[PDB]
Amino acid sequence: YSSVDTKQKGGALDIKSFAGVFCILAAGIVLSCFIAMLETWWNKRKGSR
Amino acid sequence: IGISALTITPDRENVVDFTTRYMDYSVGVLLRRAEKTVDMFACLAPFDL
Repeated sequence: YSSVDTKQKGGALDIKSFAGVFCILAAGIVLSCFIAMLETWWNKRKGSR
Repeated sequence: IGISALTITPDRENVVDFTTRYMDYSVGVLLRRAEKTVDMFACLAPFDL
């Protein structure tokens, strides 16, 4: 008979429902770190810095 | 004679003889008039701690 196991009752947001936004920041951290790493590696090979 | 807030029930009808009922029973609810005030911390309610 349960039409939906709502579990929501107070109407708050939670980590499970929000973390899709945290994935955007985590992707930003990843890409910016990899840019820094690749610049710092290419500083072995540019000839100027 | 018995007279009080006494309900006709068959188990009692095995130890007393009731007259015809003079009043109809029911189950009721008593409630205080409902509050409307907004929670002092509704300002933080949108997110869980």
